[PDB]
Amino acid sequence: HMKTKDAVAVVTGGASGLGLATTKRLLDAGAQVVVVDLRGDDVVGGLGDRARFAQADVTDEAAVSNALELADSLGPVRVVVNCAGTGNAIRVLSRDGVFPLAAFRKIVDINLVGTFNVLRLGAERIAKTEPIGEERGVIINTASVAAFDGQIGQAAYSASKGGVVGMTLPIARDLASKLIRVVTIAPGLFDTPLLAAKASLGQQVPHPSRLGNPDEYGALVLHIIENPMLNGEVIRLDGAIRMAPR
Amino acid sequence: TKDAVAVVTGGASGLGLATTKRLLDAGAQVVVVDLRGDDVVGGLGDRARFAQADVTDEAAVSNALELADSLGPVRVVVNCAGTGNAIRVLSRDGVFPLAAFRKIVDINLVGTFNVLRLGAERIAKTEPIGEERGVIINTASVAAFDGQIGQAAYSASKGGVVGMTLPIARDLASKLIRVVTIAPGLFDTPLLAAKASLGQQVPHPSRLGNPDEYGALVLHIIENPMLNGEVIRLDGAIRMAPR
Ligand SMILES: NC(=O)c1ccc[n+]([C@@H]2O[C@H](COP(=O)([O-])OP(=O)(O)OC[C@H]3O[C@@H](n4cnc5c(N)ncnc54)[C@H](O)[C@@H]3O)[C@@H](O)[C@H]2O)c1
Ligand SMILES: NC(=O)c1ccc[n+]([C@@H]2O[C@H](COP(=O)([O-])OP(=O)(O)OC[C@H]3O[C@@H](n4cnc5c(N)ncnc54)[C@H](O)[C@@H]3O)[C@@H](O)[C@H]2O)c1
Repeated sequence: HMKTKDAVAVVTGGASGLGLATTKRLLDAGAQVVVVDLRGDDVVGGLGDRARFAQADVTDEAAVSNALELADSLGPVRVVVNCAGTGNAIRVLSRDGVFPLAAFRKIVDINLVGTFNVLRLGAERIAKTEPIGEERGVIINTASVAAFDGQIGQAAYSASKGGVVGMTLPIARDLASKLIRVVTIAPGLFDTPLLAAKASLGQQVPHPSRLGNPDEYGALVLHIIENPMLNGEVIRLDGAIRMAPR
Repeated sequence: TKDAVAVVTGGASGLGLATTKRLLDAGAQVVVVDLRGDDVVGGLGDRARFAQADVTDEAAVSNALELADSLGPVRVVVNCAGTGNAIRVLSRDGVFPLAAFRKIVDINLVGTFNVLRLGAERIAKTEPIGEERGVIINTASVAAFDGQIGQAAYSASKGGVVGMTLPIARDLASKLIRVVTIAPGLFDTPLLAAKASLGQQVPHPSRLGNPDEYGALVLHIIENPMLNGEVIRLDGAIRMAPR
């Protein structure tokens, strides 16, 4: 637990869904965790005195920087997990009109720009730490199988997640000399509030034929933290599903 | 992992040995399947057994699986046996020999399929524990994606391992058997029997992989029910250049 015990993690989207499960796994591994989210202070307040909540939109650099002052005050920042995100499902062409430009921009801004914003500012905080052996820290991003298998309606969602995939390797290369790994998880179908018919959804997953449990995402995050050789890679976490057009 | 039986090919050396040790530490009984290494495996204690077999020999592999089945329910199969190769397509002394290409494909690709298919037959006979009967983990290589000059046969064999991962996961899904492939980058094993400068080319960590890091990923795959039908590069972010 070298990069968690006595260290600080920042989890965006950490008050719900995949981020909440990750927060819990990190706390169980001994880290202090700053949850960065639009909302969820009550949930995070039930997680004990090693968790803190920072209200911030990941697309707002001043709010993210303020959250990172809090994180730094707790100890050396060594883990950043980008789970904040949203989706839409809109056809390119419809009788109602063309996919609105502002809707495409919004999804790209939150999912792609917001991830880069927290990554770049978080990397600055990790880079100033003393190495523990050969490592300063690790940044984990959330893409989606939609980066590869995008369905009808997913133009903006897939663009945003494809951007997260595409930037993983250059950022890993860029941060390598500072001893910061960068890895991306591409989840398949998980039982989170994002899916707020769910049973028939899970039947389409080859095996296990169910929605993913958010704790399985958190477990993979922890393995990435603990495995020094995982870097510059995207890992599908998806029960072998491949998403069909519909 | 406890109470279950695992089979590790290539388990007497390198990545397979580190995997065997991790599985034994997790409480499993392990049958090591290898061309040699009785002495190495004898030092691993009572929960490890050695079965001599060429992975391309279906009778010898079946005999190893009979031993495994006699210990308990077979739930984990790890394919680490393999060999490397570096021959140019054209060179002064002639064309890459067809027999050399066949040999690497036979050991690395056909041998992996042989152990996978016979291992799956044993896993499928077990009772599920919750939602799973077992998991099969294969070893590809970054050469499946980044093949260098000289690697025509090695990359062909490892690209075949990658290509068959999804259809086999789909095929075995109703029997509750996951299939995942690891694609290692550069690891400090007897396969590499100059190494310092090789490690310097890995972005981060800038060293050869420790076989235990491969074993750790194997154990995570076993413990994470959602990993299935996927290939995972384990490589320090390296991308192999032509030379
Ligand atoms: N659940 C799935 O099936 C699934 C599949 C593929 C990818 N994902 C991705 O996983 C990540 C987590 O989603 P989830 O399923 O946990 O959903 P979720 O809605 O439960 O959690 C997302 C969290 O992000 C927060 N958030 C949203 N926009 C934000 C912003 N601008 N700034 C700060 N916080 C913000 C939300 O308030 C929420 O707490 C997302 O990136 C999502 O796209 C989820
Ligand atoms: N070491 C690396 O840098 C590296 C990189 C990418 C992939 N790999 C792959 O990882 C796997 C493990 O290799 P390693 O590095 O541990 O090498 P290794 O030589 O240390 O171990 C391989 C083992 O497989 C056994 N073996 C070979 N052919 C066999 C056969 N026909 N039947 C049974 N056993 C056989 C050998 O006796 C040996 O014990 C191989 O598939 C290799 O191609 C290794």
